[PDB]
Amino acid sequence: KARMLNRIIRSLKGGERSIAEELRALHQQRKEKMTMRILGIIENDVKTEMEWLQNMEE
Amino acid sequence: TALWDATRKIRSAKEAALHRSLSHNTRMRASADLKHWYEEDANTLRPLAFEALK
Amino acid sequence: DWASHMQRELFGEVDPLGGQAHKDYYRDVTRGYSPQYAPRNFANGGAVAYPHIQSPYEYEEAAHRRVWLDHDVDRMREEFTQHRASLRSLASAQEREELLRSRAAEYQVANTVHESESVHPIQQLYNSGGTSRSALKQQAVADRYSIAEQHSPLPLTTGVDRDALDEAQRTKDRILNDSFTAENLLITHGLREKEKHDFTILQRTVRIPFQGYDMDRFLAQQKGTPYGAQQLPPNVVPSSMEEAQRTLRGSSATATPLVDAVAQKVYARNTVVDRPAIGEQLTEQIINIMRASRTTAEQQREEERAQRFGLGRQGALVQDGGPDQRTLKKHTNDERIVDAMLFQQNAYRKTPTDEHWNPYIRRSTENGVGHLLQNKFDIMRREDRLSKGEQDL
Amino acid sequence: EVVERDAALMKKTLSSGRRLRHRVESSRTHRNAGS
Amino acid sequence: PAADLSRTKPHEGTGTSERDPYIRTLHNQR
Amino acid sequence: NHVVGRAPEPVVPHEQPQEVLRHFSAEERAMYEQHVKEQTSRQLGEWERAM
Amino acid sequence: ITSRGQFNPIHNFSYAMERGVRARDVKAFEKLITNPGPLRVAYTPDYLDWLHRCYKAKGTYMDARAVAEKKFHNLPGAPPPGMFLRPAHSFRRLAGELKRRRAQSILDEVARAQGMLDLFERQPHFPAIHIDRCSRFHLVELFKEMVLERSLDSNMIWEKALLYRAILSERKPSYPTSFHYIFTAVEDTVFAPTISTPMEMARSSHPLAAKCPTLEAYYYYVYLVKKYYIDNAVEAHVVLRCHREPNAADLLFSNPPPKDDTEIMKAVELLRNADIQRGVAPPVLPGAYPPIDMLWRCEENLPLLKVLLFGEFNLIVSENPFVKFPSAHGFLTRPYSTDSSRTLADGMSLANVMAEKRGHLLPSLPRNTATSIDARAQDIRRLQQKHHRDDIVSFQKLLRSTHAEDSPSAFSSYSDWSYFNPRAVRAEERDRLTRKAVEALKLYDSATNDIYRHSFEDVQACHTQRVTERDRTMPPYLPTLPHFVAIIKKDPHISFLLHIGLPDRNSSEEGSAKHKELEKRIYYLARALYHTALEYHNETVRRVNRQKVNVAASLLDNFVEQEWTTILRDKHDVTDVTKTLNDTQNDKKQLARRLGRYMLFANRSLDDTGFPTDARADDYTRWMAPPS
Amino acid sequence: TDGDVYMDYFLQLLRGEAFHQSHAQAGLTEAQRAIEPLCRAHWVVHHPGADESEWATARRSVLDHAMQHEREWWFPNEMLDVKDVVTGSTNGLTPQMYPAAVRYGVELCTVLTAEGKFVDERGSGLSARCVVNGTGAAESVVFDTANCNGTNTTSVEDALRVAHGALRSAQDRHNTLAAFRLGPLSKQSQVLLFCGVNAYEFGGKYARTYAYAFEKAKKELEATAASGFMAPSLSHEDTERLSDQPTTSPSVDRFASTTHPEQRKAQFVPRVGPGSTPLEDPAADQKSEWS
Amino acid sequence: CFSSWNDGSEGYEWKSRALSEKRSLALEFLGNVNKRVSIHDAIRLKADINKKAISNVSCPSFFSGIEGADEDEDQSDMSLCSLLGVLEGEIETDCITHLSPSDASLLKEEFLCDYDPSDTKRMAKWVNLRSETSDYQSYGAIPEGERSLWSAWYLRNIKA
Amino acid sequence: AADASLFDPENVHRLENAMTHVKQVFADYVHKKREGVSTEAERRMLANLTAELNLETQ
Repeated sequence: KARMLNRIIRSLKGGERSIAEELRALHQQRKEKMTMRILGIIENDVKTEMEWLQNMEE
Repeated sequence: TALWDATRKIRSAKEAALHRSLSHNTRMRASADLKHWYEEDANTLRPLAFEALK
Repeated sequence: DWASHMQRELFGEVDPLGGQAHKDYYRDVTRGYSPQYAPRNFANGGAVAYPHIQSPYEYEEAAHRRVWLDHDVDRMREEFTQHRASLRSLASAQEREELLRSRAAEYQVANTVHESESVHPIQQLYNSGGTSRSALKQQAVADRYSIAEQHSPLPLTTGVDRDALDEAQRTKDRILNDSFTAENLLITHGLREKEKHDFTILQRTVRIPFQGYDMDRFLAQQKGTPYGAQQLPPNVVPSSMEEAQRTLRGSSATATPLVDAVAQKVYARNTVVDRPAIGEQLTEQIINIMRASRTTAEQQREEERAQRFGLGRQGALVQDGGPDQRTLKKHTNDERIVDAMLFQQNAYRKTPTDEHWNPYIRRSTENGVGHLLQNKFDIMRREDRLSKGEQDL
Repeated sequence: EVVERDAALMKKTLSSGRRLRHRVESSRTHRNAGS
Repeated sequence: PAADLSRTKPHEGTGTSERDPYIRTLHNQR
Repeated sequence: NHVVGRAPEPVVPHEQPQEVLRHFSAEERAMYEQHVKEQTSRQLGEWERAM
Repeated sequence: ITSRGQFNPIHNFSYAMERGVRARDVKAFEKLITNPGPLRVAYTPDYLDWLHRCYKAKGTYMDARAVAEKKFHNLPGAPPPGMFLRPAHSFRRLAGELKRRRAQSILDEVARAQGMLDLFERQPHFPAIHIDRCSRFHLVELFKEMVLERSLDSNMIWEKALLYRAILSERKPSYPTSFHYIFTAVEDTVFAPTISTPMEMARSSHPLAAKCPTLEAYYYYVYLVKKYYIDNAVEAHVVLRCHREPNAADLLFSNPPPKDDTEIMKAVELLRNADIQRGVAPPVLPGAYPPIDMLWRCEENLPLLKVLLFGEFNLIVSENPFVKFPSAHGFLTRPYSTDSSRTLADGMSLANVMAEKRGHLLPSLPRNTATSIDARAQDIRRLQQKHHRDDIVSFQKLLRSTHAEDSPSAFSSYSDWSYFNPRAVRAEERDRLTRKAVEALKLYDSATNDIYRHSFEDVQACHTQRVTERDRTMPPYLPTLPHFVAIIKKDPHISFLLHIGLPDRNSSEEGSAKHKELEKRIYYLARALYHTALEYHNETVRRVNRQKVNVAASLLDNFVEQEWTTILRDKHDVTDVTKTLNDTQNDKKQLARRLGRYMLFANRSLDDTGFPTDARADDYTRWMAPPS
Repeated sequence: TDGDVYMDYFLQLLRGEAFHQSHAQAGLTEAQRAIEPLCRAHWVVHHPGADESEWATARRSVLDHAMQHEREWWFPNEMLDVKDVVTGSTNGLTPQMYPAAVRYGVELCTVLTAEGKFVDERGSGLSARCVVNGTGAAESVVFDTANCNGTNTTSVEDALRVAHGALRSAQDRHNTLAAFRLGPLSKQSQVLLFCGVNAYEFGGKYARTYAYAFEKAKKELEATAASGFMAPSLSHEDTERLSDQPTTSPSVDRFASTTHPEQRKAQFVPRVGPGSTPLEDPAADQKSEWS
Repeated sequence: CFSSWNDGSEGYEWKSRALSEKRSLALEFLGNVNKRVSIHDAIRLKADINKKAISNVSCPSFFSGIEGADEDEDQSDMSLCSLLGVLEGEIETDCITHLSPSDASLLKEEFLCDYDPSDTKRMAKWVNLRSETSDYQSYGAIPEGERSLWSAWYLRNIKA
Repeated sequence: AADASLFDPENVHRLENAMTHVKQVFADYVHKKREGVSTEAERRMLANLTAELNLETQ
C-alpha cells in the first residue's frame, strides 16, 4: 500500500490522463479485491461444511 | 513391373478362391460375422513365397 | 552454437547435469533414465510440457526400442571415443569448435529438438507464453538413444511377448464383457428410457436459440473464424509444483510392468530393511512377491466384479424354505437378473441367425450389416462408399 | 491350506521393518571413513 | 453415462450430442 | 481495409488440442508437427501461386 | 537395477561361501572385506553393517540350502504353497535349474557392475580410495582408464592436476591420518623455471624441464584457490570450467565476497618467499601446457599424475557448488525456464513474435487481439516470477520423500541427487544393466514354473475341458505391429508405390529418400493403429489413439496422393514412338490407372483388428469421436 | 579369512574374455555376439562346408551387414524365438497362442524383404542386384555396369538372364531367412501338438467325432458341388427321404408336446417377432426366404 | 457461466447437484442410524488429521492488478519524502485537476480502512449465505411431522 | 432505454447461484487436492466461474 499507491500518485500526478488511467487501474484492483474476499468467505464456508461432513462420515 | 503383375495375379487368384468358398458356404454364413471375409486374407493362405523353396 | 554444445555433451562420458536435481528436467522412465527437458508451462496452466504415457504397452514399446537401438549406441560410442581422441590431439579452440559443429551437423543433433509449428494465434500463445523456440534451443539436452533413432531401421516387434499378449487379450475380453453386461443391466432396469423421458420433459423449458439474421456470419463468429473475432481462453491458475510433478510421475507409475516395479521396490528397500539379502535370497523374494501380487490382483478383480454384480447366494446355503432365496431390490444388479437376461437373449439359440427365417427380422440393421453382406462385390462397394463418405447402401 | 501357507510365507515380506543407519560427520574438504 | 462400443437401434441413439440424438428424426433413405 | 489481398488462415485437418498433445508421445509429437508444418506450407504456397 | 540410494555390493564372497569360508566375528568380516593389493577402499559404518547383515543372511541361506540338499519355516528347496516338485533327474527340472543358475549368474554380474560404477562415480557409500600400494604402471593405467577417457580436453587435465595439487597443499592441515601419504608426492612434484631462461638469454631448456609445465601456473592456481575459497573437487571443477570464459567477474562471482586481490597477491608472495628458501635448502591466465602423452609417459610428472589421481578419486563431497557460485549454475547446467524468460525479457512483444512467425501473407493481427496477447504474455511472465521460488524448493523436497520410497519406479532415479558430482555416470550403461537384470528376473520366473508342477488330478480335470478352435483359441488376428503393417502394405496403391510406383531406390537417391519417407509414414500409421487396438477397451485412451491414427493416416494419404499425381503427370517422352510403345503393353501409367480411386485411410472403419467394422457408420463415428 | 587370493579364481578371471578382449572380438557388439550362431548357421547353409578360417575372414562383414540391413530376422523376436528347448513347447508356447504365433510369423515374413545379387559368368561381367518383399514381388532391381569393361556389346537376353539369376538368388535368400526365422517355433509347436493331442478336440474321446465331422463335411461338399454350387438347406427340407436327414440336423423337432400348442415354445412365455407375428413356431408361408 | 446463474431453468448441472446433496444430507441425518456412535480415539485422530489436511490447503486465485502491485513490491519508505522535494519544482507549477469525491473516498478507504472479521461477517450477512448445516445444528428446529422420508422440510428456505 | 438487457436486474439471487456453483466446484477441487489427482478441469472451471463472478461483483 505504501509503495504502489505512492509511486503511481507521484508519477501520474502531473498528467491528467495518466492520473485517470491510474484511477481506473485502482478501481480494477478494488474489484479484484472484492472478488477475492467473496472467494475467501466461500472458501471458509466450504472448509467448515466439508470438515463437518468428513467427521460425520468418520 | 512384370514380376509385380504376376504376384498380383497370384494373390488375386487365391483371394478369389477364398471369396468363392465364402460365398458358397452357408454353414459359416449362419454365423453373422464379417470377420471371416478378412481373417484368411490374401496374405496367410497356403501357397507362400517364403515357403516356395521348401 | 547450441548444436555444438549438445554434441560436446553427448561426446562426454558424464551426465550433462552432473546428477544435479535440476528444475524442469525429468528423468523419464520410458527414455531409459536420461534427463529430458520438461518445462512447466503456465500458458496452459501449471502443466508440464512433456509426453504423458498411458499404457504399459507403450512402456514396453519404449523399452524394446532402447533394446533395438543398443547396437547403434555401441558403435556410436566407439565413434565418440575416436572423436574424443581427435579432440585431445587437437590444441586449438577454433579447430575444436569447428570439429564439434561438423560432427553435430553429420549426426543431425539439431533435429533432436522439435519446434511447435503453428500459425494460429492461440496455438502460438500456448507455446510462446513461456519456453519459445529460443528456450527449446537453449535447454536441449540431447540423448544418445535419440541420436541413434535419428538414423536407424525401425523395429516391428514392439517387445510384447506371447504371455503379455495373452494377458492383454484376456483382460480386454474381461473388461468388454463386464462393460457389456453392466450396460445390459442398466437397460433392463430401464434407466435409459428414463433418460429419454427426462430429455423429453426438459424440452418443455427450452426456447428457440438465436441463429442470427446472417446465419453464416453468426456461425462463423461463434467459431471465432472471421477477422477480429478471436477470443483468448481464460487464464487458468497454475497448479502447485507438487501436483504438476505428481500427475506426470503417476502417469508412468501406473504404466510400469509388475516385474520391474517390484524389482525396483525391493532393491530400494534392501538398503533400509533390517534383514538385507544378496543374490539368490533376493531373487526368491522377488519371485514370491511377484506371485503374491498376481494372485492378489486376480482375487481383487474377482471380488470387485462379484460385489458389483451381486454374485453368490444371499446368506445361508441350506435354508428351511429352499436353498434359493433371493431378495430382489429395485434398480439393483443381481446374478439372477443377469442369468434371466442371458436366458431371454439366447435360451435355445443354435445360431445368431436362428430367427432369420422371416425377411423383416433378417434385414434388421441393429446389430450390424455383417449378415446382410454376403459377397465380396458388396463388401468392396460398401467400403468404397464409406471411404468416399456417401451413405452405405 | 495354500492361503494360510502363502500368508505365513509372505507376512515377513509385507512387514520387513527398518534398521538404524549409522551417520558420519561430513567434512567440508573430504568424506570421513569408518570401521 | 452412455456406454461405448454399443450397437443402438437405427430409430434412436445414446443422446450424447446433436449428431447422436436420443431419437433420430432424420430418415436414412434418399 | 486491412484484410484485402491476404491468405486465408491455414487450417490443418484433424487439429488437436493440448489435452491430447500432452498424451502424444515424442515421435507422435514430431509426426504431428511435421504434418501441420506441411499443411501450412502447402496451403500458403497454393494461395501464393493463385495470387 | 539401481536406485538413488542403492547399496550395490563390490565384493564377491559367494566363492568363499561355496568353499566353506565363514566369517565368525567382526574381525573375521573385516579380514574378508580387506583388499590385498592395489586400490584400497575405505567404507562407511552404515555400508559396513549392511554388508555384514548381507553376509550373515548369505550364510543362513547357504546352510538352509545345504539342509535342503541333505533332505534330497519353508526352506528354499520347499515347493510353492500350491505346487509339487518334479523328480530331480528329469529333463524339465534340469532345464529349469540350469535357467535358474544362468539367471542368478547374470544378476550377480549386474550387481557387481553396478557396484563398480557406483565406486567409480564417487558416491557417499565409498568415502575414499587410496593408491598407496600402486606402482607407476597402476597409476598410468588408472589415468588412461578414467581421466584421459572421460576428458575431452588435454589442457584441462593439466589445469585439473595443478588445481588439485594447490588445493591439497592449502588444505593440508585439515585431513585425516590416511591422507598423509599423498603429501610426499605433492612435495616430489617438480616444476620448471621456464620464465628464468629468457631473462638469462637476454632459449635452451632441458627436456625434463619442458615435461613439467611451469611453476607460475601453480602460483596462479594458488591465487585462484585463495580468491574463491576452493576446498573440494566439485567447486574446483566448477571454477576451472568457468574461469576461461570472459565473465569471471560475474559468472564466477562467489556468494561470499571474494578476498581482495592485493591480499591474495601478498599471500602468494609470502608463499614464494618460503618456496625459494625451500628450493635453496592479479596473475594472468596460464599459457600453453605440455601434452598429456608426455604427462603419462615421463616419470618427472609421475608425482603430479599420482596427486591428480588422488584428487580425482577424493575431495568429492556431497554438496552443491551452486550455493557458493549461484551465477555459475546457468553456465554449468541448463538454466531454469523462468530465468531464461527473465534473461530474454527484451523479447520485444509476443504479438510481434507471432507476426514474424506467421509472415506477411496473412492479416496483421487485429489490435484488440494483439492487446489481449500482450496482456496474456505479461500474465504468464508474472506467473513464472511468482512460481519460480516455490518450484525450486518443492522439487527438491519431493525427490527425498516417502512417496519416492513407495513408488521408486517414477520418483526415484539415479543421478538425481541434490549435490553435484562431476563424475556422474551417463545413465546408459546403468540402463543396460537394469535391462539385463530384468531379463534375468523374467528368465528366473519362467524357470520357477518349470521346476515345480501342479497336481495330477488338477491337470486331469484341466484336460477334461478340451480346447476347441471355434471359441476356445486366441483369434489369429490378434493386434500386432506386423499384422497392422501387412494390411496397409497389401493395399493396391501402397503396394504399387512400394514396388514400381516410386523410382527405384538403389538407382535414384531421390527415389531412396521417397522410399524412406513412405516407409516412415506407413510405420507411423501402423503403430498408431496398433496402439488403438491395444487400448481399444479404454474409452479415453481409445479416443486419443484414434486421434493419432487420424493424424498419421492424413499424413500418409497426403504423401500417397502427391506421389500418385506426380507419377501420373511424369509423361517424359521425347518422341511419339516412345509413347506408342509404352501404351502397347502394361506400363506404369496404365497399371496405375487400372487400380482406380485411392481410398483415403482417414475415411476408414477399422477397429481392434485392422478390418472394416460391421457396425453402422453412425455407431462407428460415435465410438471414434474426438474426446471432449 | 586369512586374506589369501585364490589362485584358481585369479586364473579363471585372467583367462576370462571379460577383462581383456581380443582385438577381433572387440569389434563385434553385444548384439552381434549374441546373433553370431544364427548368422554362422545361415552362412554355412549357403556355403555347404565351411572352415573356421573362411568363416572368420568374413564374420565381421556378414555381422555388420546383418545388423545394418536385415536386422529383423537375426534380432531376437519375443513372439517367435524360444528360450529353452526342453520347456519351449510346454511353458514357452500355449495351445491358445499357437495359431496367433504362426499368424504373427507368417505376416512378419510376408512384410520383411530380402536381397540377392548375381554376376554373369559368360562374356561381359555385368551384375544385377534385386530385393524381394516376401510375396514374390520386387521393390528394386538394378544393374551395375561400372565393373563392365569397354565393350557395351551385351544383348537383351544376357541382361534378362542375369536379372533372372538375381531374382532366383533373392528368392532363395528370402526362403532361407524365413526358414531360419520360423524354425524353432515350428519345431516346438510340432512337438507340442503331437504330444498334447489329449488336450484337443482331435485327440482322445473326440477324435472319432472329429473324423465323423470331416467325413460328413466331405460328403456335404460333394453334394453341394453336385447341386449347382448351392448348399443344401441347414434344416434338411430339400431331402426327399426322412432317412437322409442327419440326427444333428435342425429338421428334427425338440419341443415337448409336439401336438398341443402353447407348449411348443423355446422360453417360458410365448414371444412375437416384428409386429405381432408368431415367433416360437413359424408357418411355411411365414418363413419366406426370398433373396 | 454468467447466463447459467440467473433464476431459471439453466444451470442444471449444478442445480441438480445442489438439490441432490441437500436431500442426501437430510437423509443421512434423519434415517441413517449407523452414524450415531460415541466417538473414540481412532475417530479423534482421523478428525484431527483431516482438519490439518483441510487447513493446509489454499484457495487458488490470480488477479492482474494484485500481481501488478506485487511486481513493484517494496522500493523505499522514504521515497515519497524524497520525491516531494523533487516534484516541488515541477508539479506545483503545473495545474492539477481535482479528483472526484467518490475517488477521494476510495483513497481514504484504501488507506485508512483495514479488512476486519466483522467486515467479513457483514459481507456474509448482507447476502443470505444460508449454511448447509445450520438447520441440523440448530436446537429443536426439526418437527416430528417434517422429519419424514418425502417431507420437503429442508427445502423450506428456498425462495425465488 | 426499452432494451431488456439494459435493465440488468441487480438482485442478489444471481450472486447466490454463483456462490453455490463456486462452492460446489471449490469443494470438488479441495477433495481432489487430497488424493493426488489432477485438478486441471477444476481449475479451468474455477477460472470461468471467477471471471463471471468478477463481472457480477462489478
